[PDB]
Amino acid sequence: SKKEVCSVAFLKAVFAEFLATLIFVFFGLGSALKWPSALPTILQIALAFGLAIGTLAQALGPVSGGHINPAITLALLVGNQISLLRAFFYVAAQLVGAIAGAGILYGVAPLNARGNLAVNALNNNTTQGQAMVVELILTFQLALCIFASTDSRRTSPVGSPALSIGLSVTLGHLVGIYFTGCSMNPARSFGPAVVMNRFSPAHWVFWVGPIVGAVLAAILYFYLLFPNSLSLSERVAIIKGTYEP
Amino acid sequence: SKKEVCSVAFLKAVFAEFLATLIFVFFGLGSALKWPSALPTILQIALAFGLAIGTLAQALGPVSGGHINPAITLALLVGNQISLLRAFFYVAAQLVGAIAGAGILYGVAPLNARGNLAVNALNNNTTQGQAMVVELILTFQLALCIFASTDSRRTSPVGSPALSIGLSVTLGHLVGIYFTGCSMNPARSFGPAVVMNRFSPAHWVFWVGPIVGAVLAAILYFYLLFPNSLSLSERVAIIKGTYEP
Amino acid sequence: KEVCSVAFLKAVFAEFLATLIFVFFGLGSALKWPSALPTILQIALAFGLAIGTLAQALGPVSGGHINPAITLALLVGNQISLLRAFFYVAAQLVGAIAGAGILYGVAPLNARGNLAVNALNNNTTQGQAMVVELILTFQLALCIFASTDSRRTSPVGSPALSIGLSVTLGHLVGIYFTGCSMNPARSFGPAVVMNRFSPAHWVFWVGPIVGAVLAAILYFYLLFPNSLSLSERVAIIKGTYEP
Amino acid sequence: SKKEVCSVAFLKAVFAEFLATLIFVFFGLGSALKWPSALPTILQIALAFGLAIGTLAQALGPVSGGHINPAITLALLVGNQISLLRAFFYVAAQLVGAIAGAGILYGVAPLNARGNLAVNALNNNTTQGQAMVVELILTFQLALCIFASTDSRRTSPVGSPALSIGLSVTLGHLVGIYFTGCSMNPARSFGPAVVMNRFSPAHWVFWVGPIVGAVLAAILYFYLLFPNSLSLSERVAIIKGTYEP
Ligand SMILES: CCCCCCCCCCCCCC(=O)OC[C@@H](COP(=O)(O)OC[C@@H](N)C(=O)O)OC(=O)CCCCC
Repeated sequence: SKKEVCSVAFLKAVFAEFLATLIFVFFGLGSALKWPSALPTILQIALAFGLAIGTLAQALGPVSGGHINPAITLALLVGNQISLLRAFFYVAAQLVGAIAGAGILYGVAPLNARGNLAVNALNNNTTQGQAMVVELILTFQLALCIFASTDSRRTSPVGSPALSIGLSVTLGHLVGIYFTGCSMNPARSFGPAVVMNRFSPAHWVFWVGPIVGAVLAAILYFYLLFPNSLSLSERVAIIKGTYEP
Repeated sequence: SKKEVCSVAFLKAVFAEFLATLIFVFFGLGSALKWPSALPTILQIALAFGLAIGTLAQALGPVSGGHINPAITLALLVGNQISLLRAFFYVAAQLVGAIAGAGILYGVAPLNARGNLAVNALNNNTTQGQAMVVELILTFQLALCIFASTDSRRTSPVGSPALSIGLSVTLGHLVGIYFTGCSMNPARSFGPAVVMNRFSPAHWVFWVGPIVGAVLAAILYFYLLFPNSLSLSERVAIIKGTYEP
Repeated sequence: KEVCSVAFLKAVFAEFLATLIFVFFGLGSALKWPSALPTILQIALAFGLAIGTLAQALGPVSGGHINPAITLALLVGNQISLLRAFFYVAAQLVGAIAGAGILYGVAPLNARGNLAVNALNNNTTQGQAMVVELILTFQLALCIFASTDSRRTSPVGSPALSIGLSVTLGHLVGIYFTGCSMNPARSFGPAVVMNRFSPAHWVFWVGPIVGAVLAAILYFYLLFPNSLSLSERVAIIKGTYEP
Repeated sequence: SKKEVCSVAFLKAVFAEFLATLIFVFFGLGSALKWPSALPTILQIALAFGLAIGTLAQALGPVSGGHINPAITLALLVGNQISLLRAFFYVAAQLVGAIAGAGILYGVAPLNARGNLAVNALNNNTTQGQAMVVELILTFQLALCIFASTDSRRTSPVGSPALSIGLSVTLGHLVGIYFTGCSMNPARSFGPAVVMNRFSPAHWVFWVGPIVGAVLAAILYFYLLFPNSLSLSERVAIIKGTYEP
């Protein structure tokens, strides 16, 4: 744990997530601004967020896990895949990341296109609870795809974990956008909300629905469909980050 | 088979065939809703349906084979690929899943969006028989792609079965939406048709079209082009669930 | 020899069958549906995805040419035999006719129009069009040849999807000039089905074939040649090369 | 090095780079013309430019490395793993094919759609600095993904390096077009310019932004994240072109 956190490997892994979430938020928000020029369409926006995740999973996945999402990091914590300290620093990183990325976009978009910087937001004729359950489901399917696409034990041809995973997030947007703007990711939500100093009463849903959805997926997969056999000592070791590097 | 049906893995498989179809119908109908906000276009809808199955195939395929469609399950039966009891259970789980999927969406979509909850629906301009033959074609190429994509034997690079298969679905909507709203799957149709007690006519088309095209592709793939060498009796054994290779 | 084989007979039926479905999907996806006129990207992905799928699905039976221009190219590149090429191109053409027909008999009157036949940009001359078609079919073919080279050591990802998106790419430019053929069978099929042969039709044979053949010679002779010996190359053509 | 510059393969590679850039400029420019017949939309264009690279990468990458972009060539020079001279002819070949490809479209494009020939051009609401940061960031993610997808030491599944790389350029277009019309490639910007005699006052952006972001991605990836054991001065044998005989 002191050994874990005090790796260059770890320092790198923490940096990869910051920079990944930075780049991810830049691109995702940037693609959804109401460019007067040409106003982004549902499909355009959904493939933009997804290709962002596919591209960063591919490019930086090797360095950290390519989590780029506090809900999937907390989930992976629940599923006994990472140490407590990895989860914590990752979430920080993703949140700091999300804010810097939103930061740079604010900085470079014309007055014209800045709008409210693509903050998530309800349909208005959509209720909070609804929002809440839609987001649970959007995130649930993503996590599942994620756990399945990176399981070292998987026997069937995996294809491209990166593109399956990114296109899974475009699928999420293809419905999510109509309910909430589509969060699926507490950091994607936090970022614009900070930077701009815009927080809606519903903002909590963008934290709750994603995390609960991911964690439900983590409990289903890792402990119901494909549990492994380790000792409580080894389980403990994971959480205390002692099990191994 | 007593030992087959009662096994824990089977109980997972049936759960997964249920879980998927539900999630698939959720995203499927949900992306197809006449959102006043921005009407889904046709590429929009097709990509959402394709990436749901692709996603789902990646995620729960290693659990059940991830049929997520009666036509295909039925066709793997006929092709001597699965046991009669995995076939009945798979179909039942699918039909119920689709119902719950239409069910959660119904309760989640705003009244302005709900509409007829994306039920299939032959175009006034087209004969049933007309409809019947395109849903035949549409599920024929899906079936072929699936079998080809998921065969043990195949020596040529398969790439991504899940993404290949997913985009097979998408392709099918690019033509299919124009005649029937693209069925290619008895449960996707039966689902919404149930949550709304408004089945409509030609619905049979949505059963026999897909199932026939599926079955035809089994015939050709498994008995015409790439037959197996299973014993005359070995076949009965896969029918009963006692086969062991 | 070949022909007289259940292997070669299955192949050819594969090419017939694949072209059918390919043509059905391509054309019906390009018809003028009044509820929603098929857009350019929409159309490009229907053609692209059809080939992606058919090659994934039927590719192991035949090699999935689904294109007389490719087949001839392979011949020229010494990758297939003379009879192989004869019978396939044969099959593709009739398979395409078949596919246009099934669609013609199935599309609603208000949709049928055209029937998605290839057709020149009006402000485009046949020579202009000839070069574009050349080019469109050139990139596609070397996508094919590189993606099905057994000597390839670089990870090939998905040859099927790479090749399908290759088609898609051709449409995104090509549709604006010629409606994008890239495939004489594709253009031949609806034309037979609805008489109406264009005065530019030759473009739709010559352009795609020349461009593919150019790519065949580039890749198999200039880029990635084999050792195959004079007499052993001729056995390639006579459909008796083992090795 | 006369060792490699005089090789028949160097020859083939220098030439493929020419051929690939040519075809890539033909297609990207060609897709993005206004075309009154049907104005190309943003995603339409994002996909065209992307599938062009993913295609050409697949086709011609084993011949040359398929850089098709002076910014990524120079970055590969910066991060080591190509020689100075390979870099010179590659960048020379890219600029000539770009011009070569822009010319052939000019020759082929009908009057009412030619324009312009799809030159890059700042948003008038966009600051040259602003546009530069954006281009920096756009090529940075692309260059990062390229390096990650072509690293021989990579262990986790790479999926399709060609289609990832391809979808990465598509990603960068879905934001970049609204800003600079999306360069990410000095050669794409240079080609049409030469042919139309249009060097916008902000031309510098299309080179320096893309080349910085690239080099930056190459420094991080090669020298910080995934450093190679060797070192030392067999690095100058890299530069000199005489390494690993
Ligand atoms: C609307 C427009 C949107 C466009 C969507 C575009 C998305 C298209 C998706 C294409 C991605 C295809 C990915 C794709 O084709 O990936 C294919 C796999 C090949 O698997 P494998 O046998 O090498 O790995 C071992 C395997 N048995 C296992 O199980 O691990 O990629 C790899 O992992 C390596 C590639 C090397 C090839 C020699």
